[PDB]
Amino acid sequence: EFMQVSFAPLCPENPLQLSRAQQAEMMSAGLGRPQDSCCIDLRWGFFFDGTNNNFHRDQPKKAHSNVARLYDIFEADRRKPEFVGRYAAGVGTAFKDEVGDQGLGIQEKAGLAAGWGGEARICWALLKFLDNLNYYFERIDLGEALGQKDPATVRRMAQDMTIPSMELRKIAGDETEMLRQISMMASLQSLTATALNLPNHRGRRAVLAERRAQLRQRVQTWQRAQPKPKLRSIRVSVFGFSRGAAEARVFCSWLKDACDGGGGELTLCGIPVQLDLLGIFDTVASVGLANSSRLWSGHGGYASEDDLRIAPYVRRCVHLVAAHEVRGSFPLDAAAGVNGEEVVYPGVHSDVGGGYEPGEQGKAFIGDSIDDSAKLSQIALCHMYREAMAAGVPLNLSASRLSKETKAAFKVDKGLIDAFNGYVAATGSIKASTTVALTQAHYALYLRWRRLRLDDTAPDGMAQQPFVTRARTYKAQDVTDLLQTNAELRQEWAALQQDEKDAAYSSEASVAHVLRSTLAPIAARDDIVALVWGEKMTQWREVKPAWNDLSPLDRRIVRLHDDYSHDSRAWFKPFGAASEEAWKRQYRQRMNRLEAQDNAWQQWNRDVQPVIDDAVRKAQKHPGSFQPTPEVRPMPPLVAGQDLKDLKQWRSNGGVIPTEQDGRESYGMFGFLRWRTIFVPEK
Repeated sequence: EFMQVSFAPLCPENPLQLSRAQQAEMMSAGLGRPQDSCCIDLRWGFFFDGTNNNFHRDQPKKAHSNVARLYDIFEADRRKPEFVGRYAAGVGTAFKDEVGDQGLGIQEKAGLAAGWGGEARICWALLKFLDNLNYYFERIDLGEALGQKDPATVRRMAQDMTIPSMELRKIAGDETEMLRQISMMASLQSLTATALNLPNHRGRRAVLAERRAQLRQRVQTWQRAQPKPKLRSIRVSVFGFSRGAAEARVFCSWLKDACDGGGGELTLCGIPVQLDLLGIFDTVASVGLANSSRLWSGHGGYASEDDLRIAPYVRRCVHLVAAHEVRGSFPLDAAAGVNGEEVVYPGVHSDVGGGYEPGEQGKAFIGDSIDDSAKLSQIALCHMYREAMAAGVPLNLSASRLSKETKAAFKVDKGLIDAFNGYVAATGSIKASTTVALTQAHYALYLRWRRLRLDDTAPDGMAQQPFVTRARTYKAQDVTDLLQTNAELRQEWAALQQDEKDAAYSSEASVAHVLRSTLAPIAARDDIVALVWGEKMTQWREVKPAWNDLSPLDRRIVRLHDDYSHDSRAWFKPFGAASEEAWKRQYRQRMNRLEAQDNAWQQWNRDVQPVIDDAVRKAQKHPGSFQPTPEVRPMPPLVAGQDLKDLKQWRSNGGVIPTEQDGRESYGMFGFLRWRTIFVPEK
């Protein structure tokens, strides 16, 4: 039983069409068998969205993820209560009636920065697991039938919902986030005192055991009253993206807590439970601040190494991973130990899990029109759809309840199919056998694309390409992201070419200056700067051969990166404003303040000017008075420096808000000239 590694297969001409083998698998899964016989199989899907992915918030802009899209088409038919799908919002977004996560304020920042709220979402889905069986019998969830609101129940189950707001403030702070990145990058134990905030394992099990006892009495009552049809089995499938894939894995490990009292094969109220498919997109944990180990590795809180291991009763795991994701905040957690496939896909994190809005960064165009069907992540979506159908998951694209918009989310433009398959064909000779080697080989080709597009005065520069022209028509901030990030890559390379001349660390190294300038908590700790510097130079030497490879790149590879894949380092601004809307709000607030401060000074000037003129005319009339100057009211503070320049421009141009120019991960520590960090399971 093992995870076979490969690159993405060619996308079929109809990506929703099952292969002959997959159509056989679907039939043997039981989907389609009848209730005419004595028995029934319940089929339950659990869908955990990724960081800052929220289905109802993001579907209107067609930016809902591949997890949300598959959930949307899971059967929700009042005539089929045996099929139940449940959706957990991504961390950093609202999940309020479910767990009490408001998705604003410090709760939002802690969820985005550190995965806070993931434990609570797993606990909620474990309650839903019990609710699903009550719903079969009674058409109402069990907590609702008991008058028990889910947030209060989850708070008895989940440590993260008890963390005090002042502690959440610490977890989310800017400087704390710099320290987490340094700890991740340099394998450094925390320099500051931190809290572990481990899961409330005992409370979670205790709550599930009492909830399960309430469930068992009802199930036994209804089975006695009406034993037909017999409940033959419960078939579970679990899907996740990003931190939702870390949650999905830990949910599979903790599913034992919701099933009948331990001892052999999983059952619920005597009914066999089987886990037919774990379908996960690019697993990223990066949770918490520390754990009980020497190396935190992003494996804090619920996301321990032990529980991230694919649970042994997972019958099939399909893990689609992003070949070209390289952000330091998004290390990959590889999956092994069960039957299935780990398949490397082109693009960055949300080119595989979904979630870009069509048109962002000038991608997902058909001619000059924005079109969701041309989004790269549509290919991986259909791959997971075919695997879910083959595993017996009751996704129903034909259901009459479905919206036009819901069904259009599974459309795939033939131009994207051709560009995707051209990429696969151009790289078919690579043939690496592990996920680390396969991703590094495809990232090496990406680096050669970046070098091709590096000189933004030249015809082959990124700035001169059609996708940047399209980005300009879509959103000014996207162009700034793209081109500022290319400028930062020129700086990254120049700093490394300078610093590689001397293998020994110096305080005057270029990269050292970058680190001190961008990482305030360690700017006075030259020894820590030296440690980060040493790892950065090691990473450069790893990728230098690819970056320096000036052999022509296959045209098919260039086209995919120009027109389909996104640049996730470019837009990700953990040290900028919380969002573009927040950036704009803060600029308007700053200008409003500067206007008030200037209107206060100008009004002082007009009150004082007559007094100063009057003292002049008098000294002219009596040049001998020692006319000492008159005292006036205290002068309000002067708008000066950059503040005055911005205010002047703001008045002149009528209120144009400049785009946000920086805020990305430091290129002195992460940047493009590195390999993505990938944790490969213990064996």
